Amino acid sequence: FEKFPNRPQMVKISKLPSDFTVPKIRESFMKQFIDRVFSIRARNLLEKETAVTKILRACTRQRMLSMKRKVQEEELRENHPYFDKPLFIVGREHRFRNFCRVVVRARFH
Amino acid sequence: LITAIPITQEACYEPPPQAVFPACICAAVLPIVHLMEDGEVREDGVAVSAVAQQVLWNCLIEDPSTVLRHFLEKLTISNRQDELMYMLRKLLLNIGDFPAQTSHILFNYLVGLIMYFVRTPCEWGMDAISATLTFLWEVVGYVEGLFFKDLKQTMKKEQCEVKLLVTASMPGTKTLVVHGQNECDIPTQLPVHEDTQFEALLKECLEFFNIPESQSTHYFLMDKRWNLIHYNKTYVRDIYPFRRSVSPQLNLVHMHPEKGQELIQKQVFTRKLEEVGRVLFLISLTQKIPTAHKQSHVSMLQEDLLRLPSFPRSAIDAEFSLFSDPQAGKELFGLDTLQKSLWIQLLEEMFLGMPSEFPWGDEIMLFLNVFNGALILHPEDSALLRQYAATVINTAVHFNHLFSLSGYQWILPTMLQVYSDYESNPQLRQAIEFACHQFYILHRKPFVLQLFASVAPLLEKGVSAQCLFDLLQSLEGETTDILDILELVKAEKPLKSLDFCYDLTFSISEAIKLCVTVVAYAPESFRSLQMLMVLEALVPCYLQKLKRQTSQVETVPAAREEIAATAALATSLQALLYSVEVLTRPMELDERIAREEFRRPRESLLNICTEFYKHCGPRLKILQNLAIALELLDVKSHMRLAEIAHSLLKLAPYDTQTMESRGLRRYIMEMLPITDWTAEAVRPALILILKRLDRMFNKIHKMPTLRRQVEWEPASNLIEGVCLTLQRQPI
Amino acid sequence: EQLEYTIEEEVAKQTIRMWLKKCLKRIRAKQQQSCSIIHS
Repeated sequence: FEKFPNRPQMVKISKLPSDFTVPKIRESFMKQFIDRVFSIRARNLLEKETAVTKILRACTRQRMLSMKRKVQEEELRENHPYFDKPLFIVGREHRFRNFCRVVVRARFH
Repeated sequence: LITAIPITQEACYEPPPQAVFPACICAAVLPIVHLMEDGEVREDGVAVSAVAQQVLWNCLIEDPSTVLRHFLEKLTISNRQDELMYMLRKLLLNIGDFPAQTSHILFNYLVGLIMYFVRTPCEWGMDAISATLTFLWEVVGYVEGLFFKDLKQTMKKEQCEVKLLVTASMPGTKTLVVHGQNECDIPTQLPVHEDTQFEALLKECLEFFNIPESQSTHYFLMDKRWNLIHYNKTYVRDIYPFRRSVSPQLNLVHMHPEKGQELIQKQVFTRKLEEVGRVLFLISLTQKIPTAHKQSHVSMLQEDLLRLPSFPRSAIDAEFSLFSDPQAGKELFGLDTLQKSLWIQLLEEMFLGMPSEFPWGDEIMLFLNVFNGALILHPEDSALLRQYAATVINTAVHFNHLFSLSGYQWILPTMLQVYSDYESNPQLRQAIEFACHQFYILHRKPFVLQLFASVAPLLEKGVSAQCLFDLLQSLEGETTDILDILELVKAEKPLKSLDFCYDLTFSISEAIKLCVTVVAYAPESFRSLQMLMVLEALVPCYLQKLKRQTSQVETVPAAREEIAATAALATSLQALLYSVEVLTRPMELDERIAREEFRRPRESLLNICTEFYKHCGPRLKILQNLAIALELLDVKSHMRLAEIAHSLLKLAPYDTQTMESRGLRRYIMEMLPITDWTAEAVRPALILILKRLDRMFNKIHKMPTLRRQVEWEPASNLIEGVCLTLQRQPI
Repeated sequence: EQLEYTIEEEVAKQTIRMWLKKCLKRIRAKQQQSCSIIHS
């Protein structure tokens, strides 16, 4: 795969007028993005303390809620268009692929 | 380095000899230390300074302990730390180096001194520890075989490791024993959790001892053994990390409030200086390690830092109450700014050590938030602002993978809040604009998208649309490095785009075209809601900017740009309307959530489209006269808006809030009258709106049950809009 | 080796713990007697 040239997938939306020039942005970034004159009052110590306390509470909430090969694999997956997609037609995110995976990997003093 | 050993003391063969060098001769060292700076030259050319330096260098290389004995032992019996540390600093800054053995002996002696002082309580103990820590970070500058694992293991074995490193975890005392003002009185034993202020303990002791409220301010808790007067808002576990069988013994002492406040100020100042010393010590320790082992050291540091229970609080929290004090507040603030700057430096140094593809989760915030904690505390200080900007730029450039996907959602909120909150300060705005321009250079469009996402929740105690427009306008051009923020960044000065894939300048119009696409991608999503809100807040500012540009210069070419921009915006909005077809579909706390989520995107679309048309339409005729009217919105877009309004009416009678919708009323009574209904193609949109209005009123009239709770003033405004449309065009 | 070293130190200080048991039982009189005097 490393020998072949790079050509990352890019965002494309078909149902737009032909005059719209779609902006150039990576598809993976978009997918992960969608998956998820008077200032006297501000400089008063009380509001500053309140903001710091808010930050501390956020950190406490985060606390309460709580290699190269894998990176290269992901880099190759993003790099090339046909990676991990068997036979170039099965589809890496197809329902039939999920069915095959679940049926094949089904396992059970 | 051959010159760094006692040559003649190493060649001799090794097959006892006792040295008699009384302590009264070692005192002669200090005069020689002073003489190192004496430039007088004898008639034969020998200088006093050269001879003194040679003699003391030879003495240090031969036997460090013998020369540095009369000082280390003497300090124990007297409180002369300042003088000895001054003398040692002069020694360092006059010899210009410390051979491995000399620095080794000095570091071990100083660490042992700290261990002894913590070990055996004494009147001047804490002051001595602070003074020693204030200088230890220089002694550590020249040490060869100091590794994190060995130091941690040995110092933990000593078990008094919480006074040297900051990445030290020690469960604190569970219970505390305190005596009252009198003698032999029944003491009290009280529990201790991990988040207990001394205020609660003081209140409980005060109430339990039957003390009048009038003299409440006259009683303070203090440790007689270590002679410590305690601050109200310091955690119990922090001051007594030792989890021994013996609980610390406190006393409730009475004294004048002023003297108590002064003593508290002094002690907190000394403790903060000690903490700064510890941070400096760690900085020096981690700034001299073979590059091969640096990655392992930084990974270990990150692990211990993450596993520490209350690190973000430790590094962010400050004793705000004492700053207001006029007598001593200024000094405490001036020392805290330095502490925060050193913390930022520590995190940035740690970040660079780690690899560029580290797998990060949400815990990244725990570190990044620290920067925010500093920036909020005092962003008007140039020394901290430039340092923070440089460190953030370094982190962004060093974390290509993370910051290109979801990495700016943690930093930009506080930066935008401060940017909006300090308009009066030109320096802060210019620095933040430079930082934002640098981020835009670094990451191109993804940075802009993440900026929009971060600012959407704060759009109006929030960032106004004008501030966002000003920031984008500043991004539109180049900004000079007024504080030379680029001095501290560690990368090539050209600062070319991080990704090879992306030489263009950010433009507002482009950004709008970029935004609409997001809504097209996932129209029925919260992020689409945020983008719609951003567009609603932004577009009117762009229109006002175009009007101001026209006002500034009357030449025709300005008009040509105005028509070009208007056409581009019209195309973008037409694409948005075409691609948001999904929203056409119609239809206790969960019910409220569904109600609001249904409401927001359609109202935002109506508001944006109606404002755009209302502002532009009239402007077209005047501008053309000043200079073939092009249809701003196609018939299909008009139908899309009409169907969307129909969907809103479908739910309008059931919910009062939908009936009172500002966007819906604006569309009905301020957008229908302006469009030219003369074309039969556009008429069905109006026919559809009329059909729904007729059906709605028939439904209202059918059963009085709905009539009981229905609000009619919105209906009155609705009928007013309908008859206004009828009046404007009789056809 | 670490385990046996720890055990050696622990047993030595356990003998010292017994020594403390004796000595503390001896010394637990003076302070309470002074307490009684203060009360009296």
